Amino acid sequence: ADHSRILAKRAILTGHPFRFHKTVVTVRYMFFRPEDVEWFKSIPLFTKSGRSGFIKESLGTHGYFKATFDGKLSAQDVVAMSLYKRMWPMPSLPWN
Amino acid sequence: NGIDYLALKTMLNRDYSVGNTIGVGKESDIYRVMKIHRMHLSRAANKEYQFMSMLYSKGFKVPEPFDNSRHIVVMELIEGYPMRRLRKHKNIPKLYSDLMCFIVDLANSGLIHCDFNEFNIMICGFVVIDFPQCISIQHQDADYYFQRDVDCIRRFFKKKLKYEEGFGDGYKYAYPDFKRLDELVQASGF
Amino acid sequence: THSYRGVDLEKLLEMSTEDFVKLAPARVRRRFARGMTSKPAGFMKKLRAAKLAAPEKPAPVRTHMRNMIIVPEMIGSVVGIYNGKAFNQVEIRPEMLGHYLGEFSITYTPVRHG
Amino acid sequence: AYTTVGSILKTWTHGKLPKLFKVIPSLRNWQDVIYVTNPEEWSPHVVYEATKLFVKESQKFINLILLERFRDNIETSEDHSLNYHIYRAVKKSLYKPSAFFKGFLFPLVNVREATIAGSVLAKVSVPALHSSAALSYLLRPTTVFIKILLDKKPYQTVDDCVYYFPVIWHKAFLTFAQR
RNA sequence: AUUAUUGCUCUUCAACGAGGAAUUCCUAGUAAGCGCAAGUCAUCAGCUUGCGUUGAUUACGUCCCUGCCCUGUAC
RNA sequence: GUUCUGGGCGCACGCGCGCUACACU
RNA sequence: AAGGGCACCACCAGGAGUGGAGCCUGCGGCUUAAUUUGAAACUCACCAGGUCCACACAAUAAGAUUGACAGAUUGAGAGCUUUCUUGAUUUGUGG
Repeated sequence: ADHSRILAKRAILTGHPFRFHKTVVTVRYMFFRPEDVEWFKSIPLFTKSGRSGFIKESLGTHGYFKATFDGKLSAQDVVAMSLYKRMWPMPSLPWN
Repeated sequence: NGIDYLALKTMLNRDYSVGNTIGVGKESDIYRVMKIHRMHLSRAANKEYQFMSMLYSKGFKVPEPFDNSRHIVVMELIEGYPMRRLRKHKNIPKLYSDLMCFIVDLANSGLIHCDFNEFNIMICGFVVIDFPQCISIQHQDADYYFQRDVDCIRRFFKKKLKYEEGFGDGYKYAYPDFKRLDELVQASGF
Repeated sequence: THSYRGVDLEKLLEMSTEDFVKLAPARVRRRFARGMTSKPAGFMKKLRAAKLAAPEKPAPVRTHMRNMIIVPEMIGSVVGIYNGKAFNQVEIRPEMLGHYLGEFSITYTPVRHG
Repeated sequence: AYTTVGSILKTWTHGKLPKLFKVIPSLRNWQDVIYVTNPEEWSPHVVYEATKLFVKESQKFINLILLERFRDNIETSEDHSLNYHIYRAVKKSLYKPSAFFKGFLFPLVNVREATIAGSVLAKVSVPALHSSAALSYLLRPTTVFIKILLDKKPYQTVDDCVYYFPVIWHKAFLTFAQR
């Protein structure tokens, strides 16, 4: 018996980087409103190739954003972010 | 030079405003106001903090120091505006008079400013914001620097304000003169 | 009453465009002398039809032609003027004569350094 | 002078094409008078528009300047590749196969230009009665594009293999074994 | 040509009294003063390079400061 | 992908290269 | 694995200056739909909003399809109304 055995439901959102500059990259489809990009701005980004990064700011009305990473990215990489939710056990009943 | 970031860690943990950028400078950078000094010797900051703390432990019109570590200092943010753009204060005669009496106090505390001039006075109605390269009253040129301050403040009141127990007209004597705490912080001259 | 450079409002509306250009300052006179393009003609065509069918106001017609001079033929019409993004709705009062349409639709927001 | 119509050729792709140029093919002397339009000043969009309007003497136009503009466009382009509208015009050519081969084929016989041209010639079907003649002319590495023209899957074609019997030359020879 | 390319005419007449702490370039037809030509370019420089005109004061030294280059014991 | 119309390349403030002056040489 | 040399991007003796005022302009920051990384169109790479565009099986056609007068529709338009013309490539499911 251990109530401290916390379970967290992880979620991964993903989007496509599509334009590339010497200091920033911009990414599509991960969000569709400027308000959403702003609300989730603080969560760190990572590539599945293993680089980290962060949101700079909203770009335009369609929810594009531009971001900075540890190094060179390319369209063969994908950009992701992780989120976590608490879960709780369900009760149980006898069987016969 | 990652210490330029990691040095925060003591202050970051011991200190709650995020603050904002105010200005880059040559010797130090300034950002509820934080001052960051500029690899080793700057941990100068202790000299500044103790000096300001002493003067604010006295009754002088100086900002209250709060905290200091790892070449980082935090101070009261100033409400006023820089005196060099003042043009129309409602009581210039008392302002002149009492800026003079401020010098007398420093001399009685054995200290003289190097540049008690409009670049470091902000708007008694005023506060004195820094003390670069201060000297003792005992220094060989103390009177020479002393009289420079008196004439510097007199020139300003003449040129812009046209002004020209207390000092000035309405008091027995026009302006103080050199012949009429250094050992704790021996900045120069014992 | 309103008057324009001494010409009274009631003689306006009767005045043709090629008459009106003789009153205007140098910028307008050069623009017409250099030959204004055909593009207003389609706009003018539509604007007349809306006014003629109107029951009372003619309701907006909308355009990108920000570089178009206000001319007495169009007094009283209601127009939606493009803004690079949105449309702004304006009614052509007589005081607007000789201005450009672009002056009535602000391409940029204020800024306040909040 | 026709330059009163020819001066518009630098921008005719922005919209409806001038009738003074679009009517020009109606004149039988236009095969010589068309040079009076300054065609080398024509924008590629008009060349594509002219290619659609140019539809055996039409091979005298297709090979008389069209293939020259194609080689000039790929050779003069800073990336070494044909422009989209020239490429779209090239793929929009070939409406008569004997004109494509008789004009654009045999006279085209560097390797970077041959590969780009082949990437269009594979983009559409062709009649087998024409392809048999194409193999005979290809049976004459700049000829290695015949290893793509045979990839579409005659007794003279069997004989051409007997007369013809890099990795693309071996690979093309292997594809010629697929029956 | 509106949120205004440039030119011309009349009217309006702001700060600024030789500028704190700091700090840049330079030994002779050189510094500094003054102007022209080219560049880009439909139009549009208070920019860049080159050219000419007028033409000084102060050294002809040092390792004090800053920085560079040679040849084991309190660190 | 191709192409067309309109907009953009604003200023609480910090740092830097410049232009014009404070007059009687 | 402490001495010596040298340099007005070092000093000394000086000159002309910057830093103080107004304006032009580069960067950071702020704002915004975007203020992209000798800019009024294009340039242009940014924003809002419009058109237009492998093969194997099963269906389908000597009319698969192609093109052209006059006129049309939107905030941005051209052989859709009209009706001639040409002759072997179209619609689904698995690169």
